Amino acid sequence: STASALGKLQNVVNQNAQALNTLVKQLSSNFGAISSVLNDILSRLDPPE
Amino acid sequence: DSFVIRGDEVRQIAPGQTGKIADYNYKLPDDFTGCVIAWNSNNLDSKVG
Repeated sequence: STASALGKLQNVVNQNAQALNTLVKQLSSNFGAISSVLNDILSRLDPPE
Repeated sequence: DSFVIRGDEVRQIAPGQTGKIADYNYKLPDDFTGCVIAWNSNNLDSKVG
């Protein structure tokens, strides 16, 4: 009947899932470059920059 | 390597440079080592005809 008695295992699962999800999410950042996708940078500039 | 070109095109002799001469007549490598010498021969290589 009573739930929330298994906090530790659920916490471990949530931590792993959140870490993996944010690692995946980081791909969309810019890091100060012109764009966040390689193809746009390649297909809009000569290699010097 | 020696040649004679027009006055305006001297800026096209550089690594990673583009234009009309750098892509059709003489292309320099991106990692070029060595260097370039240029001077003016108007009173010698230019004729009234």
